[PDB]
Amino acid sequence: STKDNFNVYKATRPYLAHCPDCGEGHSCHSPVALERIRNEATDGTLKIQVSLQIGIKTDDSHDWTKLRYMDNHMPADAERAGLFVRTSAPCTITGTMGHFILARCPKGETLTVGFTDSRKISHSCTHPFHHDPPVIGREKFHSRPQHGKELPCSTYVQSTAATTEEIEVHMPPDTPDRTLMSQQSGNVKITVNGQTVRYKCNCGGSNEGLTTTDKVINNCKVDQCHAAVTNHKKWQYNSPLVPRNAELGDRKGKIHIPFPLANVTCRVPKARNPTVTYGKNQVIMLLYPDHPTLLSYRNMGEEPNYQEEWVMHKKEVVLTVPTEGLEVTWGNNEPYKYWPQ
Amino acid sequence: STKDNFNVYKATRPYLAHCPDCGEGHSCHSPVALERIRNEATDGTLKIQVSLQIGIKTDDSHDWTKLRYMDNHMPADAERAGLFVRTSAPCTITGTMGHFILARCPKGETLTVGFTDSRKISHSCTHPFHHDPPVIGREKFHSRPQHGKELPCSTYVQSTAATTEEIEVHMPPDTPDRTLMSQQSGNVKITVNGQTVRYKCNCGGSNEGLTTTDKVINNCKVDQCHAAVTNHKKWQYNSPLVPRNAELGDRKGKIHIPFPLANVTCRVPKARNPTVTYGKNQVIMLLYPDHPTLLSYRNMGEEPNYQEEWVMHKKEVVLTVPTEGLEVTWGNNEPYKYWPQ
Amino acid sequence: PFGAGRPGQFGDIQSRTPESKDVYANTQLVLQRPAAGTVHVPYSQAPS
Amino acid sequence: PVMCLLANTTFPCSQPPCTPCCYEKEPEETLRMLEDNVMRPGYYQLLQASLTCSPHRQRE
Repeated sequence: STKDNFNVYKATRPYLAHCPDCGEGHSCHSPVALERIRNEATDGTLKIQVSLQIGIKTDDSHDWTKLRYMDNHMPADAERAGLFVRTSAPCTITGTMGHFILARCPKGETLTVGFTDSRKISHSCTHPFHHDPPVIGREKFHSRPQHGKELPCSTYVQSTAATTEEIEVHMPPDTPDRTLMSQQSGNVKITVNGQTVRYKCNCGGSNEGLTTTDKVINNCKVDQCHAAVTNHKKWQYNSPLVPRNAELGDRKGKIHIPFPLANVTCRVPKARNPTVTYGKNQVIMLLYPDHPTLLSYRNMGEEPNYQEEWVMHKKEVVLTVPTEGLEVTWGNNEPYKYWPQ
Repeated sequence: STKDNFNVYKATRPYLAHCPDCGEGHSCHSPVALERIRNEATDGTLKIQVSLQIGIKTDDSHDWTKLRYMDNHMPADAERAGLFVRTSAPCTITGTMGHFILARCPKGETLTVGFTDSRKISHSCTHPFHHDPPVIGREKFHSRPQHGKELPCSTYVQSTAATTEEIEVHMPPDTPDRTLMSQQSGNVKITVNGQTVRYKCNCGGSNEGLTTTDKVINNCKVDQCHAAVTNHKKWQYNSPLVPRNAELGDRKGKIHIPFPLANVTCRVPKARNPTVTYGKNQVIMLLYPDHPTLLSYRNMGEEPNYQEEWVMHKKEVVLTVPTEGLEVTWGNNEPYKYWPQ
Repeated sequence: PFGAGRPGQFGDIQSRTPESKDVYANTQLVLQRPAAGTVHVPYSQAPS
Repeated sequence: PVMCLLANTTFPCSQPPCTPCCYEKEPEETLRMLEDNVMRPGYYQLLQASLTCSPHRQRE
């Protein structure tokens, strides 16, 4: 029994869609077209949606080392290792499943997703995207600590499971193909090749029809005709970069997606406690930050007079301690309280 | 006769040591652990010390295309090509020999040293290090000129020879290994495998000892025992990231190191002479800098009134020339002198 | 005016017509001594 | 009991009449049926059953 073999990818397929920059600023019908970039995760993780499907082979089988993309009319297999994500510099890919990629990216103004096909030909899609993720906590750090202050943050979970979030899907539109038509001496010959072809000619007689068998259009030229293969057996993401199917109305399905956004915990480092010296209603701190650290302070009376500054390097701070008291917060550390003697 | 085959690497070995960030902010026992970063060279060259040994194979033979690192209990060979150094972006490696790396790095806040092992697994170590080398001379330039003003500067010489500078070395501590102990039915079996093993059990009888042969601890559990392989045949850098040997006291040796700091000459470009126009006790200069250029001036009388400014782009400067005279220095050029008529 | 252009400024090079064969130039072009054992033509000139 | 729709009939979402291998047998018909139940609360029960293939000509 294979009663637990539910595979949504048997119904869906990778596709070709519009990309404004396929390299060198020129637009193309991309097999790695960018659909949507999600940046709701406060931890800085990007949830990227593309036209291809990662971790799935053409036979619908799941294989993490493989990737499937639309090659002209038919989907083809490609290596997962060849897949790359970049902004101003390369990104760290944290998870891949179907149309979705999880990536940790450096600061940038564009977002590029690419891969290398079977023929060793590189394909990429560039979209303008301002990426500069906000700071988690009060300290701008580079690497993730094992221990630190536990702060609330959101991330896209690395779980391959699809249970909460979803996308709209529908049948793809008719796929135009000029190779279906040929010039039989001085007429039009439409060869279906075991497919359902929708044809239309700028000639008399039986000029149109949804055919399953070969058709001939006598007293007609090849340029006067339009031919397209219909796709009623497959599903495709409801993409605004692909036209809607003309035959069916507002017909649509829905499928669950991997990596949903969830509330988690982010560990942040606590800046080293500064060298503190005292004076009459005055506190002097010698700040030695290892990275940008936020310093904030307020009076504990009627007039708090809240002040804040990002400390980048070695700086001596002179603060007035009123009778009511002074509260000082240095980065992710718990607030220090000062009172006059 | 191989009387000139003095090889210090026959006595020394690569090792595993603490690294605060082995990737993603998590700490590990790194085979590429950072020991010390030296930045005394005014030319900006960094002298980096790591736990592994570059240019040496496991059989102690010298091979520049190879690298040796500690793989669990035994040292293993790796490729030199896979070795990398980076700050905010990749560094230019200028020299490698043993525990030492010479690198020219761009501005950064961290320093990362890594490599790729035999199993194609990447290993890296990240330490917080503020790198922003000071300007040599009076002009902030990018590329090294063939001709220019000869200025005194220090560098770490690319010579593989070890004659002046040195490091402290000692025998490594006992290496803990749980695989030495096995459960013989319901007792403890310590298999030495031709090694000197120091063992200790939380049981009666012969619970401890420095054994060269196999030992059995009856009426004892595997969790109640501690086993470690002794290293009295090898030397290791006197690392503060590795514990001292408990048996021997303050016993230590010393070995010469490659790339010592030496006083050399740095060639700097001379900024193009500005377009100079005159007026009554006044000099007007049209500055056209190709890079940040330091402009300085002083009166040649009792009150010099020294003033300086870093000229970034096109700027017209109006300077007053006193009766005593005015001296103007534009970048690395020799000072210009002005006097009223 | 034509023949009055200054180096590194508008008019450092002046051509009466775009088809003109002869042009006026005042770019402060100065040839320098080549580097030891090097074949090259080093020079100093005011930028365009 | 969660109910789904197929033309002029109602059926349990987890049990479509096309089972087993709904998609393998009739790919167009299966997708059309799923599209007709997109607004139904038991859509994901129908999606699971329709896109699961455990054929007769198999040991396991």
